[PDB]
Amino acid sequence: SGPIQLWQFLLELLTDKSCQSFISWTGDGWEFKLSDPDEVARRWGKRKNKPKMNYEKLSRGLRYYYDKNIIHKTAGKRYVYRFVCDLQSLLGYTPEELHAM
Amino acid sequence: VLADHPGELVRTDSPNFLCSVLPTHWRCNKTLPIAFKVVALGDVPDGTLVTVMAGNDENYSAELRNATAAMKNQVARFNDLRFVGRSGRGKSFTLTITVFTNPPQVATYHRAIKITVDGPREPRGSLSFSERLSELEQLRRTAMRVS
DNA sequence: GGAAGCCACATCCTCT
DNA sequence: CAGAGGATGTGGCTTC
Repeated sequence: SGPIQLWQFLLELLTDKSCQSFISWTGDGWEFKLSDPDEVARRWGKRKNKPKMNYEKLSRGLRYYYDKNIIHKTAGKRYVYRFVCDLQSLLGYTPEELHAM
Repeated sequence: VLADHPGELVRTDSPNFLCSVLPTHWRCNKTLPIAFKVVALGDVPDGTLVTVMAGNDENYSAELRNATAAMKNQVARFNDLRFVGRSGRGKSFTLTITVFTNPPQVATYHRAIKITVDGPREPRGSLSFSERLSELEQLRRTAMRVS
């Protein structure tokens, strides 16, 4: 469906009230949790036409963002990460405004 | 010494120095297939610093890793030297070895190695999020095209 | 037409 | 497993 980057895909699922089951914001800034890893893993592999895709590999990709300062992990909270880039300047919605919608 | 390692040393544009043969093409930041060594034919006291620099038309001075080594027994053994910077499509880097004696000495190894991101490889008004994420997910596309 | 480059991962793996 | 990172393959895609 065109070029797509993991952090963007996730951003989709987080803007799709339908997915809240397996992945959702946590209310704190841009922090979020993958309530159901294997699922997200499943969709991502699909969006990339990567059957074998799973969370062990998907979490690797997330790690590559640590350096690049796009996403950081939250210490102690399994499956919990956080967008660290300036999503507000990129999209225009403060955490609450977006959280609302 | 050339007998212990046949075809593993090569001559520099300097008659007093030899350096290991490098791969024609190699991946950026990948470890080399052969520890890189600089051999001094004349007498170079053990402990003299030896530095290598890579460069060419595109990159005056490419970024390297571990480009400094200590000379010991006429031989400076580099510990995992790596080329981070790229040489440019269909281009190579010219190494500039430099033994810091007194005075310092310079030896060159022209058109030595080509460094690329893959290296030698096997032949192959107000819009919504959806709209904003889309523009965002393309940026590189249109940004490059239109510019 | 296609080889040569670039890019973001996709795989895989060792510990803790 | 979960989680940090390194080493290196893979497929998309632009450039010559």
